[PDB]
Amino acid sequence: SMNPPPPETSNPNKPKRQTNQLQYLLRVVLKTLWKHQFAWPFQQPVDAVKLNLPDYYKIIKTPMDMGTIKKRLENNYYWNAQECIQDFNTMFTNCYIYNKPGDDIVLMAEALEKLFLQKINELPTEE
Ligand SMILES: CCN1C(=O)c2cccc3c(S(=O)(=O)N4CCC[C@H](N)C4)ccc1c23
Repeated sequence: SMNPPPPETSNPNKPKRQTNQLQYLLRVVLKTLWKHQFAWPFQQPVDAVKLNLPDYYKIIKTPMDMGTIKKRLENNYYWNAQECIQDFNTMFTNCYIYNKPGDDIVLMAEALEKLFLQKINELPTEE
């Protein structure tokens, strides 16, 4: 078995911006979700070897996780909040693709995604 390289968290040639909305996504949205009792499976890339999910990266070709998102935010990786929101949506969608309704992991994602949508319903003003 073999895990792939994890998603990049630094890229000097990518254009970057420190937006009020991006700061909010790190200080409030990510840090709040991070402390949820159901966040731990999402705090790092899937270790398919450890978890004995040898088919995970046969199915999931755009992996994402909150640890990667947290690093990108702290390293000022994004140009705008929509880029970061899209990473969150990739993380949730990957879980719904690989797993099935009713699985414990899907219940955890469903709960986190509802909280996620509550927190981003209102972002601070692009002053
Ligand atoms: C979110 C990424 N991701 C998956 O797609 C996925 C599929 C099956 C298990 C599993 C685990 S686990 O084995 O540690 N465990 C966590 C909580 C209780 C669940 N029954 C499974 C951690 C993170 C995972 C998975």
